[PDB]
Parts: sequence; structure tokens; C-alpha cells
Amino acid sequence: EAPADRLKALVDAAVQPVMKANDIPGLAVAISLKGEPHYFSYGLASKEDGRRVTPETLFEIGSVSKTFTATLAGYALTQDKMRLDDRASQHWPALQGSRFDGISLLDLATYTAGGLPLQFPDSVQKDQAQIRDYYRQWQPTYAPGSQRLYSNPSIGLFGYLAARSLGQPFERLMEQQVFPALGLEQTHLDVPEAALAQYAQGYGKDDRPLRVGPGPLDAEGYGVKTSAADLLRFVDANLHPERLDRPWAQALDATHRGYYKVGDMTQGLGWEAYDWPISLKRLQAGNSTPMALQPHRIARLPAPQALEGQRLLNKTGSTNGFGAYVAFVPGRDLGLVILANRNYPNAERVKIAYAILSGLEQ
Ligand SMILES: *C(=O)[C@@H]1[C@H](NS(=O)(=O)O)CCN1C(=O)N[C@H]1CCCNCC1
Ligand SMILES: [Cl-]
Repeated sequence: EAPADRLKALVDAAVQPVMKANDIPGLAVAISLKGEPHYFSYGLASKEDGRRVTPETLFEIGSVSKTFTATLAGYALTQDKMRLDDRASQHWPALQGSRFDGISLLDLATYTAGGLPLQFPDSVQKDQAQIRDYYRQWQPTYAPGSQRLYSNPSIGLFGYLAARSLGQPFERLMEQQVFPALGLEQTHLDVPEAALAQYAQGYGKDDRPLRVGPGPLDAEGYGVKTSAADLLRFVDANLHPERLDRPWAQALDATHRGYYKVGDMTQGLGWEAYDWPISLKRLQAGNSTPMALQPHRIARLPAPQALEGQRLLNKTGSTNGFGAYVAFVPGRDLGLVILANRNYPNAERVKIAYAILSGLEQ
């Protein structure tokens, strides 16, 4: 019983102090190790009705959704419906004559379009015309392809245009094609009524209840609600794309290609990669507020780099009431998911993950 005992002891030791310190009501861990899933569930999905977290509890994953968006784009790309060097306006006539004539799909996907902001301004509602108008009027702060500024409207437009290239709405493609191709039956953009009992409550300041509301390009940027078990299934698809039908294998591979570096981080479609091993402090810095909020000059690669082998691929994501983190090591067939119903600092999420990964190495 030693191995099961040791894994429980390790995950408990990593998770419990961080949950206490960040007053996290409920937290789900899922780990893929040596080809088997392992689940560890903590606390409450809802403090008020006493629903406990399980591996089936649905959490908002926020920007981790971008890795799903990237997978749909990978499908469009490897199906020859778009190319990364296409100008954005090729895929939406509304953008012809705008600055998007001079901005590539790759620029949008990797946040280098020239200063698209972190979020849509509050003045832009979930409305196709308002979104249209927003992009039509937007002007770059600096040359496209030169600086990374992490941005929902940037990758949101990338996903929206990938959907246009496939001739169907983004949301429909996700529900009808992407999630089924990945074997995901507990993963939603719009949680069905019959599944609402599984949907955790989110918690903010003074423990106010917070579930995510509608916003422009929400599906593309931050729309996914999923369970720890389903998100680990997605990690396993990423660890083994060859286990999927060829078109989807290629779609996943397209999210494992790096285009430039900023500091220790290599930017793919959705996924962000680090050499492994690397220090906890460096991994935290790559997932820090200044990394997200400030423009960084890029070091472009001479050719796309395979994000595999001795690397850690990760993504953080948050909503007002939730905080998610996913990390995997391709060359070790190892992955983990940490989902919580409080938006707690990225550094703390990474701290839990690092403690688990370090302990599995020891
Ligand atoms: C993604 O989660 C982005 C950003 N990602 S990061 O943690 O990698 O920097 C953190 C917040 N964020 C959002 O998408 N925020 C949305 C949260 C939903 C409520 N308003 C829309 C903004
Ligand atoms: Cl936004």
C-alpha cells in the first residue's frame, strides 16, 4: 500500500497548506502518472449547500480555455482552411481595410498583434456588431510581431477567425466536434441544466458567490467549465496525440510548436513552455502578474520548435470566482490539473504543482 499511501501523502502535503493559506473552499487535483489517472478531492464545491468536490465537479477554468481554442485552430490549420501567415482580414470581410490587413493569425494567437489589451474594454458588450466595430477601429501601439502583450481580444479573434475558416460558429464547433473528438462528456461552454448540480460555486471577496457571466468572445478566451477528470483526459490527449484519429492528432500537435521566447518561456498556440527542470521561482516568474500585464520584446525563433521532451507545458486561467492551472511534461508522460473555486494567486498554484512534480521525482 506504500505507493498509494505515498502519493496521497505527497498531494495532501502540497495542497492542504495552500488551500488553508488562500482560504480555498474546494479544490480538485488530477494526476496522470505511468499511464493511470489519480484523483484527489478537497473541501466544498458549495459552502452553502455542502456539496463536496469530486473528480466530476465542474469548475470554471478561465484562460485554460485557450488551449481548447488552440486545438480548434490546429484543426483548421492542418485541414488547410487557414494558415498561420494569413492576414486576419482574409477571414472576416468586416476587417478588410482595417489594421488587420497587416496582422497575421500567428500574431493574434501569440499576443503579438501590437498591443491588443488584456481584456475587451468594459464598453464592448457580447454583441457581434460591437466586436466588429472594436476591431475595425483598433490601432497597434507598436509593430505587429515585435512585442508580446497577453490578451483575450487577441487570441479570442484568432479562435473566432478559425471558426469562420471552418464555416461554423465557434461554440457549435466546440460542442459538436472538438469535445466529442477528445472524448470529453463533462466539458461545456454552456453547462446543461441537467448538469448544474455538478457546477461548483465560485467565491470572491467576503465570499460573495461568483460564476462567470457573458462577455465578448468569452467562449474563445475563457468559456470552458470542466471537471478535473475531463481536464486530465485532455492532458492525456496532449501527452499522446497519436491515440486519437489522425486529423485530431495533428490538431493537438499544432499546439506543441513554439514560435518565440520571452525570458524562460517559449510561446505555443495556447500552451506556454519551459525547460525542465527549472527552479520554482523561474516558473512562478513566467506565470506572474508583470509577465501577463506588461509588453515584452520577443526573441523570434528561426523555425517553429517542437514543444516536447524535457519541457514543462502549462497554462493558468482565472475567472472572478475560480483559479485553474494545468501542467504536463511530454517526455515523462506526466500531467496534472489543479482546479479551485477561488481566484488565488498564480504563484500559489504553481507552488502546489511544483511540490507534486518534485515529490514524484524524489
Ligand atoms: C484568463 O484566465 C485571463 C487571464 N489569464 S492568466 O491568468 O493566464 O493571466 C486571467 C484573467 N483572464 C480572463 O480571461 N479574465 C476574464 C474572467 C471572466 C470575467 N471577466 C472577463 C475576464
Ligand atoms: Cl475579455
